[PDB]
Amino acid sequence: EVSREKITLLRELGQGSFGMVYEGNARDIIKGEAETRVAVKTVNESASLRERIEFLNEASVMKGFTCHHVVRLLGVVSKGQPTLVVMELMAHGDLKSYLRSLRPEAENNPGRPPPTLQEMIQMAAEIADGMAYLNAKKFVHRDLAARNCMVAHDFTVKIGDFGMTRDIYETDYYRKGKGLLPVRWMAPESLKDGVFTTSSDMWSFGVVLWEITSLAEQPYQGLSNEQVLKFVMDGGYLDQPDNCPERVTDLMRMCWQFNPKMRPTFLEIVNLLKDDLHPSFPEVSFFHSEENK
Ligand SMILES: NCc1ccc(-c2cnc3[nH]cc(-c4cccc(NC(=O)Nc5ccccc5Oc5ccccc5)c4)c3c2)cc1
Repeated sequence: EVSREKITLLRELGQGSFGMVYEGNARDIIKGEAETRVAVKTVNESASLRERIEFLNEASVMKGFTCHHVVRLLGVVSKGQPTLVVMELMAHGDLKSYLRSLRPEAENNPGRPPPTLQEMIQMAAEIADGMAYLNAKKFVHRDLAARNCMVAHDFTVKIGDFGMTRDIYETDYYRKGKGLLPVRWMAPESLKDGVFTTSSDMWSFGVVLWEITSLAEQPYQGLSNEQVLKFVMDGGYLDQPDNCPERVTDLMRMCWQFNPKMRPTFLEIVNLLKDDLHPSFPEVSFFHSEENK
């Protein structure tokens, strides 16, 4: 809960799911910082009752999340209108857009090579650590994908959720049968039964890794949405991208076990990668913290 005068919207970052996301300046929201650049989530004038409820619900649920590898909620301006949901600025935006920019051909190439093996390991652990935290909170993401991971100024990757209705990744969703669903990221049991669990999140994590190593190509490229449903439910999974490191490939195969109970947990992933991460990882991670029991 934050005073309205402590927040100033500066510019549009882009359309969120039910409203515009702004970049703003926040006064005295973090201890030791007189100012902080922030992202500010708002709700459209054309948003429905159901959507406002989801918007506010998200803010409320995120009040209980504190993790270095999950996009943080800093505060809410809720007194009067409009509701401003203030969050940490992730300067480099979503991982899909970022990965696609790293393509040699890409017109918005930021002037740096594709991700190295060590950068891939670091990303993987950070994503897995954020998910491990969320799982400890009995949260199931339901839409884990590179497009929902976010990249900070220092290139730390964190779990986010833009929702499903951004125009830029429309084709990442299919209106199966009902509601929009990220079918190319979904576990076979989720496609069949409609159930989402931490284990189906793990499946999606496998797909995120595939995205990282393929610079965010479309999963099951040569298959239509209907074909993907049938392919995955019958035991199909993705092929390995070209020049994919063996270590990352091995993780993918763990994530894509048909039986969800054969898949690893997010804590197990971090445990596999822990030794090769940045020295700061133990000082910030959920995995190494007292909270992890
Ligand atoms: N393409 C230009 C651009 C670049 C950056 C951003 C940007 C930058 N920094 C940001 N910080 C936070 C956001 C943002 C924007 C919209 C929605 C959200 N929401 C979440 O990420 N929430 C979330 C995080 C982790 C797990 C789940 C989450 O959602 C739910 C939580 C509880 C219940 C239901 C959902 C963040 C942003 C955009 C936007 C556009």
